[PDB]
Amino acid sequence: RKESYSIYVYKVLKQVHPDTGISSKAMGIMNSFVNDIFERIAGEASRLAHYNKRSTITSREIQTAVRLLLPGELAKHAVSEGTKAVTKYTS
Amino acid sequence: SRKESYSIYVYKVLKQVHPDTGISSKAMGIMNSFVNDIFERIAGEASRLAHYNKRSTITSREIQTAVRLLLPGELAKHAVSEGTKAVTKYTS
Amino acid sequence: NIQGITKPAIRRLARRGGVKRISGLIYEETRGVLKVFLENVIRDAVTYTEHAKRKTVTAMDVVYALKRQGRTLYGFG
Amino acid sequence: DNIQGITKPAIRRLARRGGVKRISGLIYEETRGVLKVFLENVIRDAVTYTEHAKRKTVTAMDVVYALKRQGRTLYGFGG
Amino acid sequence: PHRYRPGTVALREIRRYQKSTELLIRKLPFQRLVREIAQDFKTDLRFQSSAVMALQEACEAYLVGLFEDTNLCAIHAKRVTIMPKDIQLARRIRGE
Amino acid sequence: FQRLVREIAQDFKTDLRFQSSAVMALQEACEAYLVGLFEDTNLCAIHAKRVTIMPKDIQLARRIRGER
Amino acid sequence: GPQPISRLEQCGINANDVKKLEEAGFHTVEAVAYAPKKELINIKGISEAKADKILAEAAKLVQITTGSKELDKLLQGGIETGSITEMFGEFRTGKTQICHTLAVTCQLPIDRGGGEGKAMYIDTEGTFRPERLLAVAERYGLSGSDVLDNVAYARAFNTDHQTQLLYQASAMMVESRYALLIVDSATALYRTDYSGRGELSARQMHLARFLRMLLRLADEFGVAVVITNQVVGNIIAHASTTRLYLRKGRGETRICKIYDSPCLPEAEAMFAINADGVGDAKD
DNA sequence: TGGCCGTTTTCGTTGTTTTTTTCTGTCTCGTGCCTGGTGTCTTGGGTGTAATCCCCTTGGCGGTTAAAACGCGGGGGACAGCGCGTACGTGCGTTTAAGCGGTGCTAGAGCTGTCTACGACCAATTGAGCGGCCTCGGCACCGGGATTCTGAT
Repeated sequence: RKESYSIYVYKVLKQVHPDTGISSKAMGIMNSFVNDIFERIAGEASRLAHYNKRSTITSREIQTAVRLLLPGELAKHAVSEGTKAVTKYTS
Repeated sequence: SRKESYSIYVYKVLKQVHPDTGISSKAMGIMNSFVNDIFERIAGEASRLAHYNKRSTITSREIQTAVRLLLPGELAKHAVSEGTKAVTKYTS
Repeated sequence: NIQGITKPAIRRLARRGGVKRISGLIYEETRGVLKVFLENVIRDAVTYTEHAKRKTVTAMDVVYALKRQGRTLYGFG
Repeated sequence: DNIQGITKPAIRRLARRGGVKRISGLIYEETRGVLKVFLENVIRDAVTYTEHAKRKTVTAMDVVYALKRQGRTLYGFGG
Repeated sequence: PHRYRPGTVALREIRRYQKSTELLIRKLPFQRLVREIAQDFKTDLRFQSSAVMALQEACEAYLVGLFEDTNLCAIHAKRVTIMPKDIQLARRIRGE
Repeated sequence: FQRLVREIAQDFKTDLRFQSSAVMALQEACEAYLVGLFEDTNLCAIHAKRVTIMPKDIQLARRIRGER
Repeated sequence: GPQPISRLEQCGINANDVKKLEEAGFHTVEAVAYAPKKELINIKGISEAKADKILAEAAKLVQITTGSKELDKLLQGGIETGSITEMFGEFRTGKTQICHTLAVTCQLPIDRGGGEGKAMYIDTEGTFRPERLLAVAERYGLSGSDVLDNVAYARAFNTDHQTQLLYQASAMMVESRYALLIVDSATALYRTDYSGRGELSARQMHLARFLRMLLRLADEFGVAVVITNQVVGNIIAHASTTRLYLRKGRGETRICKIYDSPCLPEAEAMFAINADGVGDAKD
């Protein structure tokens, strides 16, 4: 139908602030945010793969794209989480 | 070692618009950069257009709309005229 | 219709922008600026609308126009 | 300390091309800081591309891509 | 009778409107303007409600930011009053 | 300029090499950037009824550009 | 011994980076040395190149009686110097009281079961009482003033301050011979400071570094490492050599149990908390 | 009438444009090849078109109230003028290292070959996620006292 990240945003919200809710407008802004960052990272990864004549986007392209797009500490922590998640997933 | 570029086509156009005029290698490099840049802009916008409208095909319509989005004013009108003429001539 | 964007409204916008004192000539200038902005965005929005073969400009049409003008808007997807 | 290679007369020449007629003494150091930041940012991204490609040589294209993704598209150095 | 000095109420308004988030232009004239401008691009257009609201949020955000830069230009010239030349400098440097 | 580029690049990854045209590309980009910045800076100086550009002019130009 | 970070400056680390390491809380070449690259990089104003230069140049440069006889017998004579001993028990079981007593008994002669060293009390819970130290000192015939003179005291306000005081403790413990390091409510600040749930890994990392420093100080100075834990942790088990379970007997007399020790049996011994002292149980 | 002060001329200077002659390397053309593009045929699925439905956009009425428009007094800020002093432009002698040209070597970019891991694809299953419905609590609106803050004294 019409997809959004709302339920996942809400689960995360419940993780960081168990007794906090969120308005409809604010949720719309969070959805806009997730889609925006998705597009930025996926697009950069696409270009990375193209520049290097590769037909596959792998976690390495995602990671490099993250390093290009995110500033400083955000980049380091994001890289850490992605790596951790892939490691937990693989086994 | 085979490297493709737009140089010969740029040169053919140059001879069309200024028959007795040449062009330096550096300038030709800037022209090649230009063509690749605009290629990327138009193709990318067209891709986005097709995606937004749940179409799996980029057609001349997507190209045209992309041209209208990307190009200023009269430049856009003139470009649209050239593309349309080319597609209709091709179809015949 | 541009004169419908009144002086006190422009003043409120300037206040939110942190402005304490305002020349009388600002208002007309602001209107011109606003018009240009609107025109550009709307020109693109409608283009999207026309590509979709619709007669109704959607929120998404506007969002795409804004995005492609480097003025990304959150909240209307 | 190579940033000092960006000399006072060089900065003056750049300012002249920019249409500047008169220049405060503090401009030069200021300019150096600004330039260094700019350079750092470009080169960082460029090197990132180089590293992604598993190369040890920064190419013209690495720089072009860095500049493009920083909204400073450069013509003339493709191919 | 009481009267506040020039500037006191201005500052009060700055704090007030920087504190809040409500749209500052009236709905109906903005809508009227939007439809007028749109008509010179395409005939027979209709608008989603949220499309007009989107345009207004974008426009007001743009103007507020521009007024921030304009204010910086006025202060740069050792003034506290914004003038058209401040706006024009801001827009030139923005690349507008 | 070449020495500058190599020093800065070396503080990101050691033992890097450069294509000649890469350094030249970097120089073209840098000089174009500085010249444009000096145009805006000059406009800021003139705005303040000065003819001399000062650090605050640079800082205003860059603040409005969104660089700072 | 220690290798104050000053010597790192002669290797050609710039002085600003050494100041950044001290701001982070690294005050010795030992401190920079036994850490991976990422610790120095996360510090403001430190790149990966400076961290590699620091690690390379750093690699170039680099039974105490409890005073309760029953507890001493339970421990086979008292805490082994050079190791961490954890006593986990309910609140008010006497962890703080035992710490105050040990802060003095450590100063007792080795022939009396002491370590003949000064004590260190790092408080996180406000329960530091110089008068309790004076009472224990007069009980065992130690100078109460010298106990406070053999106790350098600072209240750790947070986990970062709790770990940072060990760096001051590490440099300070070199100037005087110590036998005991006290961290009271050691786990309380990791729950009060890191109170969120996403920050649990952060408190675990900070606690891990804190525990490594405690073990390091124990092996360096031959001092006893005593930490008190409120149970409203198993990580300490591998780090702690002897786990003692403490529970209250009514009045001022406390029951001690061993609930894990790889060497000591799970067993119990009875002791009391007396105005003067932590002292044998007298039913 | 004689003596001053202002302007325009000019001559000396001088950078810069112009115009001609030598050279030179880089651009414009050829030719061989090879690989990427064109003709032809196929399937299949995406898009075009037509009907439907419903929702959501447009249009109208009324009131009512808050906001916009307008007038006015005044004060403070924009702006012009002036003085000064100091920082910057200009010029000149010295020195410094950028540039150019040659040479040399080795690291590493780039290409090719091989093969295996890995991702596309496809069918069956099913449970996560979405739409809809309901409810209660966070927030908003109202009102009234407290506190802050501003300006005149």
